[PDB]
Amino acid sequence: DTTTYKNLQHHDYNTYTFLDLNLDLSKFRLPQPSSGRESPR
Amino acid sequence: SNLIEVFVDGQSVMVEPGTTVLQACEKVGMQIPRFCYHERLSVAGNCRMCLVEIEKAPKVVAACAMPVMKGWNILTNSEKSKKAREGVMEFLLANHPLDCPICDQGGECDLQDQSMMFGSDRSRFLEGKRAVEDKNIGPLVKTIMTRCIQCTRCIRFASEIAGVDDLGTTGRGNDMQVGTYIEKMFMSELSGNVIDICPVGALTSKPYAFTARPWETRKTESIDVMDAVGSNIVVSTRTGEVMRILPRMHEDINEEWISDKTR
Amino acid sequence: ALFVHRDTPENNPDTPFDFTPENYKRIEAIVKNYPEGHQAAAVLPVLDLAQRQNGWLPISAMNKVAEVLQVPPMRVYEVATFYTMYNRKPVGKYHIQVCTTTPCMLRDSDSILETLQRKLGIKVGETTPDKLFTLIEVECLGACVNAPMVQINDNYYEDLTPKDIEEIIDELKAGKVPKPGPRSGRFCCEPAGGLTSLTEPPKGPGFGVQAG
Amino acid sequence: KTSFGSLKDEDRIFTNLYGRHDWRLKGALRRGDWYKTKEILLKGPDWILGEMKTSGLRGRGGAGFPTGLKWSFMNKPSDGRPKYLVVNADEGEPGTCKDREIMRHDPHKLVEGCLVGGRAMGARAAYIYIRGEFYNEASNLQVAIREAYEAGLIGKNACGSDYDFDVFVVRGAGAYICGEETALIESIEGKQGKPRLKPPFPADVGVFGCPTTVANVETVAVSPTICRRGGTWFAGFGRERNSGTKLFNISGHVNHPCTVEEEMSVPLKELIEKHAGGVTGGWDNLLAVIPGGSSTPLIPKSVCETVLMDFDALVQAQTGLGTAAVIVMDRSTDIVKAIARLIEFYKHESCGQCTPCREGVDWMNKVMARFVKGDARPAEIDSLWEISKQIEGHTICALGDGAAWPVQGLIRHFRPELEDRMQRFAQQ
Amino acid sequence: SGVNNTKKWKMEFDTRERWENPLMGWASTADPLSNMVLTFSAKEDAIAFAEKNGWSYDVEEKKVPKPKSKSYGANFSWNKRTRVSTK
Ligand SMILES: Cc1cc2nc3c(=O)[nH]c(=O)nc-3n(C[C@H](O)[C@H](O)[C@H](O)COP(=O)(O)O)c2cc1C
Ligand code: SF4
Ligand code: SF4
Ligand code: SF4
Ligand code: FES
Ligand code: FES
Repeated sequence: DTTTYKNLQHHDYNTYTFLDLNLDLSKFRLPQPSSGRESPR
Repeated sequence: SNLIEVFVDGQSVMVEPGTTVLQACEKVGMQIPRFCYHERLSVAGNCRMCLVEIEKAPKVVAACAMPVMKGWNILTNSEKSKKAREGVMEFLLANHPLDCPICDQGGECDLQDQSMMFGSDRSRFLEGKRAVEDKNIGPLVKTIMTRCIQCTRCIRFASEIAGVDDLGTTGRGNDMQVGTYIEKMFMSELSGNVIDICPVGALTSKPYAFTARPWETRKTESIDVMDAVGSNIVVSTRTGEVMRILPRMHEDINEEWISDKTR
Repeated sequence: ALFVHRDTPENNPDTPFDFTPENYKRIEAIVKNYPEGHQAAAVLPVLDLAQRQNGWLPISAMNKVAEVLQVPPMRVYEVATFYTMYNRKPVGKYHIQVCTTTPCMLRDSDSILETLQRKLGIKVGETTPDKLFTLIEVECLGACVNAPMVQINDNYYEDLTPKDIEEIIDELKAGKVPKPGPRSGRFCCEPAGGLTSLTEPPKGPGFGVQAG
Repeated sequence: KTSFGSLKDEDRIFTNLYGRHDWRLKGALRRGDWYKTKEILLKGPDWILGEMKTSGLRGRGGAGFPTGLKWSFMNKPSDGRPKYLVVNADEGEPGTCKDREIMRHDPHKLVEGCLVGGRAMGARAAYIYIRGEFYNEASNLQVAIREAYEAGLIGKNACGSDYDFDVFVVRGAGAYICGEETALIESIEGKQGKPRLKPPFPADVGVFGCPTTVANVETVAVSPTICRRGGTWFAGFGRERNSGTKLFNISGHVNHPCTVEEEMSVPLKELIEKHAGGVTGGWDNLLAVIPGGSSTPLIPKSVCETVLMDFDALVQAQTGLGTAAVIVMDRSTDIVKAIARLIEFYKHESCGQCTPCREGVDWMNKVMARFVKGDARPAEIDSLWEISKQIEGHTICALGDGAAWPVQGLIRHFRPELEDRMQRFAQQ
Repeated sequence: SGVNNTKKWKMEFDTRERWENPLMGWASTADPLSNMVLTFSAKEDAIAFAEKNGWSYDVEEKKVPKPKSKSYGANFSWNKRTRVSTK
């Protein structure tokens, strides 16, 4: 076609799109490493 | 073995790996100027005064943090290093306030002596200076923070030796400010050592505030009797009086730090 | 601006703040976004979430975030004061921002700023008494090509004129949040005078593929 | 092999840089994405770095550094630590819109680039740091990552390949200095956006104290198609030492400011005449150009007519190529006002941990505002030059250099204007 | 942080009574060795001088700071507690 704009989805994004997406994505991701330590304190 | 041949103005010196240019020069007798490196605290290249040229590298390197390499000659009295120091002091003394006869670190200021040895002799800063809001910590430390130089040698002490994490940097640029974002007492058994750590009189001790000046003083080396640590101490006297208490250096006890009772 | 806190009745540690239950699930997702240790990496997103749940950052929020992360509050204060998108004083329902760097001052963004000041009856960095609009002049925003632009709560209105910001304010003053993007015949970074970089279609998979 | 500055759509590497076809998987999968990436990964890491080094790809960020030589710094095996691929999208420099317009309208290219670059290196996952004002762009990118995870291209078996990967999305909070190699890392780690000294280089101890290789958006977005089509194909574009296609942003004082992909070493006059039709008032009215975003000096129109858009050429021109965001002046402009605005910008965006950019940037802001008003004398211009040369190499990061170079370009080409303003203010 | 007022040996005397003159408050003395301070380049020389002039001495052996392993990269550790949280 190449005759009009087609990234119009972002006219319908609220304040909580990014973080809802990350909340969805947390299931897909792997278990992360560890430093053998809960924090550098 | 694990040694490295290094040169300091031609003079060879053998040093371990993981060292720095600054340690290698201290091994010869040459100490590089400083406003951020202490040798007990963490390293952070914030003042850019430890800038020496290498004999064929195109630029300068911060000697407080750069580890040394095999086959390096370190030019401490070259023209690039001297120009670097002159520029750094131009910057540091640009927004600095003319409070030398008020500032209790009068004959005790590394900014003064470094401007006097390694620096220029004139200001080409024809503009207005800044000013910073002062904080009310407590009855010991007296923050006059328009004359601070943002070296972080106090927040490093708070985090790494006292275990406090109540001191930081708010903002960015000239408008950046060191201290607490809220009115808080930096009150600990090791708080009076920030007075010595700070090269500048941005924070001084309130008891000693305005009472004396360092050339007046006679320094007699003594010890503490408050606790059973035995911390080596200086007792500075002015006309048969006792003006202030200072720590001595000793690596087995009192690693440059004394408590607040004993000062 | 100030970079120091003095306890106001509004902004004080006893000012009420807490995260909703969904915000806590977003927080644990964010912390799973960073390793088992080094969970202090979530300071920026969690603090943006606090700014988002209440519009701005009282000191109570800046301490509750430290509590949630088990971090000292001074680090959160350092972060919030460093980065400019964190509003430590309250602002309006629509936070207007205008680029004034050379790629957008050189196209007279100040005309937009003038016509935007007289429409609201405010100086640059002031608020309105209805608490519906604020205004600041800021630096670059990454759409320098469509140079005269503004930013209203996470969306850009680009290559605009005084008429095409008066229109926008009249729409914002009615409950109609309008469509972002270039307010001209364009819609993107394209050149206005017809296609010049590509008019043919794009090639498909395997085109120019290397042997392997 | 001469006067080569214009190319065709067969070679367009960002085919959907105008949002005309689609940006999701169904529509980026038709433009040649995720075609044989399984085979590319199963080929090996050394082969990808070979493609990189043969392509002659220099860094498409500010500093143009040959990749392959860069990404090979952590080809070395694991010291019981993870590895990471951080992508730089804090598109904070003036004039720059290329990362914005790839982020939206072509995210799957970037995702494939992350994955291929990680397998070229080793990487448990990636962390795409993006600007904070880029909210909707980041949302489009997160939808793209969602689609790729659901499709089976990232995660436990990424395109088969027995290679597990994740692509995270960090989101900044409005700083320009966080686009540095290490300030990006510190802000990811959750501290002030303050650079690091370098050494230690990020390839040995970086994010979370683990190795990293920072990389611009387009530098990674062009990698998988380089592996799929070859470096020699990519090296054919550009000279022997300045190679590749390049995204070009053109800003200010021209009839059609746009973002365009074009062949490297193109002449700038061709760049502005063909694309972004000629400057306001035509070539009669040009005053000066800033080819880099803002951390590069000016051109006085004497050496833009017959000068190429390259690293080496602009270096010979006492200038430099950065993000290749061209800015143009038209003789209707107080140029000192423009450079003073740029220095105000650098003052606002300075971090403040190293003294030269903390003090001298405000020195120069005050001095250039004074020159704008004209309340100085000509003996201060050489002083300003000296302040610049002090700030240049005695900083940690390259922001001091970026705030010094424009002042140098102005004094080097527009000193009679400063003199005129000074004598005007003096006589009045 | 300067260490050039070190590097030389010295020889002080025991301090003695200092009192206030009743007129003005000036610190008075009856001993003339109050401000006696000498400078030697070695310890042997000072021991020799004190033995030569019949004075009894008490020595403080030299105190050098330990060489320390400084590293800037230890501030950004993965496992250790040297991971500083500020900059
Ligand atoms: C103040 C400052 C800002 C920078 N901003 C960016 C930026 O916004 N985007 C970018 O890609 N690089 C930026 N850089 C350069 C990065 O170091 C570079 O992108 C990164 O190291 C990747 O290098 P590469 O181009 O070889 O891939 C900036 C550097 C400085 C000193
Ligand atoms: S710190 Fe005090 S003594 Fe030193 S230069 Fe500043 S005002 Fe003068
Ligand atoms: S208060 Fe003193 S120690 Fe702290 S940053 Fe300022 S000059 Fe350095
Ligand atoms: S040059 Fe500026 S931005 Fe870079 S480290 Fe120094 S103060 Fe920070
Ligand atoms: S002593 Fe090295 S930068 Fe301060
Ligand atoms: S300079 Fe205005 S948006 Fe970039």
